[PDB]
This record gives sequence, C-alpha cells and structure tokens, in this order.
Amino acid sequence: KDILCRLEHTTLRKVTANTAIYYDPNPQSTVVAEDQEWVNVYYEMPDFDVARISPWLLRVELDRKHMTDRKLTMEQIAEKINAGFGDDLNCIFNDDNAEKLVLRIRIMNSDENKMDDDVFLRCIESNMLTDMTL
Amino acid sequence: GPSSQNVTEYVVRVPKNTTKKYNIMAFNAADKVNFATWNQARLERDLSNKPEDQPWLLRVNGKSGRKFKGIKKGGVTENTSYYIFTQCPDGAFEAFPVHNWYNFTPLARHRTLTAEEAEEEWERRNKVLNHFSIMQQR
Amino acid sequence: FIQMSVQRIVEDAPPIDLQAPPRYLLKFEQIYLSKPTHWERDGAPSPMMPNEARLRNLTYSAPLYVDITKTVIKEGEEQLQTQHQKT
Amino acid sequence: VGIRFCQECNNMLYPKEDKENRILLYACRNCDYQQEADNSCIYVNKITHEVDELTQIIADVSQDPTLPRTEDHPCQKCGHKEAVFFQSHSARAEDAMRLYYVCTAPHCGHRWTE
Amino acid sequence: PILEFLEEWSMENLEEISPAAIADATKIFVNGCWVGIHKDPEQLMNTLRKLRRQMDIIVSEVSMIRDIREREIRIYTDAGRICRPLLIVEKQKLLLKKRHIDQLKEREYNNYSWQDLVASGVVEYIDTLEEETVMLAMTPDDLQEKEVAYCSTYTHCEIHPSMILGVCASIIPFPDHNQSPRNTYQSAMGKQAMG
Amino acid sequence: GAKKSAIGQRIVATLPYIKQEVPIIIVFRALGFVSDRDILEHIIYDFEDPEMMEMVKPSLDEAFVIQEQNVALNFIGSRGAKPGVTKEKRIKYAKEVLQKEMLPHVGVSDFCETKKAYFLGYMVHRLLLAALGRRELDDRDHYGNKR
Amino acid sequence: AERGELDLTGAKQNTGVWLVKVPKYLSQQWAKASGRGEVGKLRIAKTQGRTEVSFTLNEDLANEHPFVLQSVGGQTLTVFTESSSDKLSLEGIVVQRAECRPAASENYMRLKRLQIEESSKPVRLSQQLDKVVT
Ligand SMILES: [Zn+2]
Ligand SMILES: [Zn+2]
Repeated sequence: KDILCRLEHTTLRKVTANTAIYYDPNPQSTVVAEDQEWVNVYYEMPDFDVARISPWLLRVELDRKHMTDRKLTMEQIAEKINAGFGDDLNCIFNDDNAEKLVLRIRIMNSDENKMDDDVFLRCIESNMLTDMTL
Repeated sequence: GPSSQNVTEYVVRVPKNTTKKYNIMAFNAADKVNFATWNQARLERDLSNKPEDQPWLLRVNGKSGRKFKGIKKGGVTENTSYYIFTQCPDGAFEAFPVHNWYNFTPLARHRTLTAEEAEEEWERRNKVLNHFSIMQQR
Repeated sequence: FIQMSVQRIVEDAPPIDLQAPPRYLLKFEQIYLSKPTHWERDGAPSPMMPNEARLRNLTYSAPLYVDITKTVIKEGEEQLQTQHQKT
Repeated sequence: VGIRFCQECNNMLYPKEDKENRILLYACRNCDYQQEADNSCIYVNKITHEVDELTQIIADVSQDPTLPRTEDHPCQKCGHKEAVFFQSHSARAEDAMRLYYVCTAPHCGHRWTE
Repeated sequence: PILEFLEEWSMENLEEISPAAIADATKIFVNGCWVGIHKDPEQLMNTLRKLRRQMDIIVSEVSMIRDIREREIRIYTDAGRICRPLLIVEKQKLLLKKRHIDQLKEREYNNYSWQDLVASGVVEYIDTLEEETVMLAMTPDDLQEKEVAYCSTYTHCEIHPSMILGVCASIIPFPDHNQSPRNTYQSAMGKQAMG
Repeated sequence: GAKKSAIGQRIVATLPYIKQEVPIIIVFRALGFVSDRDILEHIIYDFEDPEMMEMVKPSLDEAFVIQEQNVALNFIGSRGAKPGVTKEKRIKYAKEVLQKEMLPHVGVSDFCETKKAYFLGYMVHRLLLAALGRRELDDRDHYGNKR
Repeated sequence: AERGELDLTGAKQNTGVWLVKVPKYLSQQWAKASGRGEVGKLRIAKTQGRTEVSFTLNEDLANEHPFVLQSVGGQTLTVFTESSSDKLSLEGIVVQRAECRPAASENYMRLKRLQIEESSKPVRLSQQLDKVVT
C-alpha cells in the first residue's frame, strides 16, 4: 500500500474539505475563535512575516479521512506548498490533534510592502487544488 | 367586537364610457420604488423608433430622478378582463377596464461604454484584468 | 391535413398586393376538394376508381379549388370587388 | 458567500478593500457605488459539497403514485405511519443508495433520513 | 381551448407575475411554451385529468405531465405523439366494470362502441411522456388484488400485455417461450411468407 | 488559465443566422434586460441558492463590457448572416433575428421580448441544473422527446 | 406644469384600489347591460380571524362569485389614466389583489363547451364537392 500511495496521483483537491477566502484585516482576530486558538501561537513569535502580510486570507479545510487514507501530513503539505510557491505565500496550519485540519494561506509580504489582491488569491486557490501535486 | 363579525356589502357600478382611459403601471418589487420622493413625474412616448404602437418612457424628477421605460404587455386578455375598484363616498364600487398593461423598468444613469469603444475592450476577451479599472478609464 | 392544414395554409397566406396607380388585392377564402377525378382524352371528367388508376397507371388525386376575392383600388375612391369561386 | 446588487443600478456588487480604512467593501463596477461588507467572506468553495439532500427534496413528492410507500417509518413530526421513500439520484455525489423519507400526510411535508 | 381554461383557472400569467413568485409556483408548459405558473398543481392536474376523461375541453390525445420534483406541468397537444389506450385505475379498482363489458358484448345493434369507453372515462390514451408519471398494473387479476405490499397506488392497467407486439410479432405462437432474436427473425420472415 | 480557471465555465448561446457563439448575458441585454438583477431574476428564481448564483458569475463578467441594449443589439448584428454596412442596419438586423428567428415558438411579435427572456432564462436555468447535477441529462432515445 | 408632466395628487393621497380579474361571462354580462347603472353587489364578511369576499350577480342581469385575495407584496401596482384632454394622471396605488371564480363545478364546463364552440365557429375547414367544378 505504501507503493500504491507513492504512485497514485494526489492533488490538494483530493484531500480538501473546502476553501474559503476572508478579508481578514487583523491577523490576530482572524475570522472566529476556532482559528484564534492556534493562530496566535504562530503569531506569538512569528518569523519571515513580521515585516508585512497580505490582507486577504485563504483558509483551507482538509478532510481527515482523505488525509488518513493517503497518510498525508500537514507539515509535508505546507512544505510542498512552500516548495511550489517558495516565499510567495505564507502557510499556517493547525496541529493534527484538532478535530478540524486548517491551513491559512496569504501572499508574500514584499508584494504587500497588479491584477488584484483578491482575484490573484482565487487563481492560486484553483491552481493549488488541481495543478499542485502532493 | 363588531370587527369579529363585521359584514359589509357594497354595490357595483360599471359606467358605459369614461373620458379617461385606465391603464396599469407595474414596477418590480425589488426595484424598491418610493412614491414619496416623486416630487415631479414626466411620462412621454419614447423616440427610439423615430406613437400609440410604441413603448412608453417614464421620467421622474427630470434627469435627477430615476428613469423608467414602459413596455406594453405582449399577452392579450381576449379571454380575461381586469378591473379596478375605487372607494367612493357613495360606497358603491366602480369597475373600470384596463386599456393596456405596461411594465416599467428603471434605466441606469452612468457613463456607459459606447459600441465603438466596446469593440476595443473585446480584444481583451478573457485577458481582462482588474474589472474595476475598466470604468476608471471611462 | 386535407380538412385543416390545407385550409389553414391557404388562410395563413398573406393577401397578394399589387401596385404598379391601380392597386390589386387577392385573398384566398375557402378551399374546395372534389372526388378523385380522371379526364379522358376528349376532356370528359369521370370518377377515378382506385383499381382503374392501378391498371392505367394514373395518380389517385382530387381536384383542388379555392375561392379568390379580387379587389382593385383605382385611386378614384371607387373599390371593385369580384370573387372567383372555386378556382 | 452571499450575493448583493447595488441599490443604484441593480448591478452585481463585487468585493473591494479600502487601504485608508482597511475594511472590506462591495463596489459596483458600472456605478461606482460602494457598500460596507458585513459577511467578510468573499466566497466559499465546497469541494465535498455535502449539501443536505433533505433541503433539495420537495414535499410534494408524496403525491407521486410511482414512489414506494412504507408504513414502517412513521413521521417524526406528526406520527403518520405512511411515508414515501426514495434515493437522491443527484449527480456529483459519487455514491447514492440511502433512502430519503417524506411524510405522506397532507400539509405535513416532513422529510428525514434514516 | 386549454390555454383559455388555464387563464380561467387560477393560473397566473407569466407577463403579470414577479420573478420572485416563480420559485414556489410550478411552471406551466403548453406545447413547449411556458404560459404561466400555478400555486396549486395537484388540483389543476386533477381538474385537467377530469376534463380529458370527460372529453369536455381536453381531447383524448392531449398529454398532461406533472413533474412533481421539477415543479413543472407540461401539456402537449401537437401531432406525432405516440400514445396507447390504458385502463384507468382508481383506489386499486378498475373503472371498467361488468356493465361496460356487457354493453360491448352487444357492440352491434346497440351503438355502444370503443369511443363510449373513452367518453365513460374508464380508458384513456397515455403518451410516452405521461407514462413516466403513471403507476401501471400489468393485469388487474393479480396486481390489483391484495397481496404482499408492493404498490398500493396504481394509476392505470394494461388491457392486455400481448399488445406490446406489432402486426408481424402478433402472429408468433408462444413468443414468450422463444429466444428474443428468433421472434425478430420470424417478424422478418412473416413478411416474406406466401399466401 | 489563471483567469479562465478562476471564473469557471461561461455560458454562450448559438443563435440562428449567427456565425459565432454569442455570450448568453449579451442576448438578455439585447432583449431589454440590462441590470444583472433583472437578468438573474429570469435565470435564477431563488437568489437564496448560492451554488446556482456562482455558476452565472463568469457569464456576467464576459458580457460586462456591454451594458446597453443597443450595444448588445449591435454586437449580435455584427455576427449577422450578412455584414452590416452601418450600425443602424446592424441593430435593426439583430432585432429582426431576436424578434422572429430566435425562439419563434415562444413568440414572433415585437412585444414577446419578456416572454422569450423567461424562456431563454429557463433554458439557462435548465443548463445550470444539469451542470449542478440537480437534473438528469435528457435522453435522446426517450420517445417522450420524439415525434 | 407641462403636457408631459404626470399628476401625482392621487399618490400623495395614498389612494387605495383593488385589482380584480374576472371571467368573460361576468364581463360580457356587464357589457351587455351597457352600463345601466348597476350590475351587482359586492359582499365582504370578516370573522374573528378570517375574511370572506364574494360578489353577487344581479338577478336582472342573469336573465355567487366568491373572491380569493392574493398577496400584493410581490409587486407594486399603480393605476394611471390618460384623459382625452392629454392630461395624464395617477389614479392611485393598488392595495389588494383578488380573483373571481365561478361557483358551478361541472355545469360550468357546459358553458365553456359552448364558448369553445363559439370560438371555433369561424375556424374554416375544407369542404367536399360531390361533382367536379366545370
Ligand atoms: Zn450600480
Ligand atoms: Zn408527518
């Protein structure tokens, strides 16, 4: 089965419950308390993003059953997203203990510091769901 | 009280001919029309064709107010009739047939891309970027 | 088709208007159909039996006639109307 | 997720941010009208889209003579014994064999899934 | 005649309603033309069915289809629609009774004919589209009778299941005991038989 | 594409006597329905449903340039059976096609625009249901669809 | 004050009118009377929690018409008149919508059958000729 998983193509669409885009002006009080519990931990001593951060947020919910079936790890997914987009995007994910798996995505700080800031994130959402390979 | 068992009866009157014809003016509920703001109202036939066989044009409060265009109803009430009941001091209801049915739709008042200019935007068939910026140039 | 469509098609046809001054109008009012008839070489009509058509290689067809009303306007404020029954 | 139209020319309202206030706004393209955004969510994409089929079901289906009727699943609301059951037969589910029950009692369009 | 009755009935014209009211109401289609909407489809269908069975305003060859799930009522009156006569079933009972059979038995010198059955409202023509909404019984002797509960709501019944065959397939004896390709082969062969 | 993928799938209409596909929203504009709310009212009968609303968004963006009925009519006339020497002829020809050549069974008169808009929206509404999977695709072999 | 200006006094008075659809026979009878001065009487009965509206046909005119009300929130209907003097005026705003239905259930269809027969009277159809036209 390990070989099977290593061969069968897996894109972010397969193991994604849903994707939502919020304006998220303040990173601290991002959307709701659920993210507040763990988002702060990353923001208590954040690195590589203290300079600036894009206003728009891309929240991704990942199905636990699908993730378990392919034995995928959130850290691995973040590394893959980071590897694909480099520093263009900042990926924040919660611990696997939480019943809900979340992964916040934003755009590089340097750009924040031409098409649009909300449409472009929409393109990335579609780009990551299908084109990106996990 | 009396309202719990109130009974009312009124007579119906159908005058043969009326000096003024009766029509029906309709507005979309989502339009959120407000007759209080209708300080002035002007109703004239449209000039697009260039009379009785042409759509109506409604203008409210001149250019400042919303402009609506009236269109005669295509359906014909050959097997149906429409009447309006108006309260009168005598208390006998009066029924007036509707000469025609017209539907009025609001017209937007803002810089609209010209047909010649719309051709230029057609080259950006799907490569259009920042849809908001399109009207900024206009 | 014979009872309704043929009449409907003829009725639905717009009146023919000629103007080139005098103005001529033509309208097809009613459609008439007779029994399947055969004409001998001498011109005498006779009912065409289906067996006869099979043997003599004829076509089992019924003559078709239409009422046409011809109204002419000569610009003299005078209208002359004539009907050519069963044309 | 919600859809809004400007009150001026009744055209589609699209999201937009103002740098000065850093607050989400909905602005009409051909109108220049702007509105304060209260949802704060531009859109939500449901890949699984596990939409509750009960909402999609119409209570009038109980009037269908071809649907099977079972008396072993009484209505939870009115208690009517007779009920009509059927499958979703909705595409994009990728799997559908469960039964959806609708109360046959008139004026009680209760629907449930066992 | 159908459109005029619909206007007379509590059907709202499409040009007079607001778009918001369409969601709850059911669209009414006559010969593929969306004429209007109705807020009481069940009553309208029953009224329409009653009229056709009585041959009052609706002729026998008119198809009335109610898509309950889609909230649409489609009425068809054009030509080219294939339909077959089916016995009407009400409350698991055939509207055809012994009296109709007895009247038919004396088909001649009685003026009682098939058209009387249609006028009587015991047998009606059903097209393909309306058949989808019809719960039909193969035979009354077995499917209508009380038994293991399979279908307690039957709308029509076959006059005879053997009628599904055509002219050539109808001359095959015991065609239900032969392989289907053989039945087709005979159908062609029968066309070439001398006589 | 970055833009094509994000918006999704757009709806186009193939009217008779027109060489090329016409975006659906343009046809509604040519009929006399300019505001998005008015057009969506004929296509989507329940704005409370968000899934169907998102389906028509890409189509709206496609016809965003055209915001006038006359502009929509000229655009259709541009693809007419014969080239239009002047804009007036193009608009007149476009009205001619829509008036009678488009959905003639719905109507063939000059006051049938509203009737055709509803039917055209129903066709779009039917298409959306199939795309959304809420309605099964029609079967050509079904003889209920045959004459 | 202008020819194209529309009078809005009726709207300012909050005048309320009722929109009622009636069958052909009721309208035909009223047309037959030619407006003698009366065609019937409308009766409204209001109970503790329900309202009943019906119309009674004149006995002379004949030689019950219950009224069903409809919600008006779906549209805003106003009545405007075009006087023969070319002075358009707004009569008022419709405040209630009702529909008139017949009382007869089955015997009414007999009248419709005659009405359909009357409608089909001018429906011309082809005629058969015993002899060929000469
Ligand atoms: Zn606007
Ligand atoms: Zn119940």
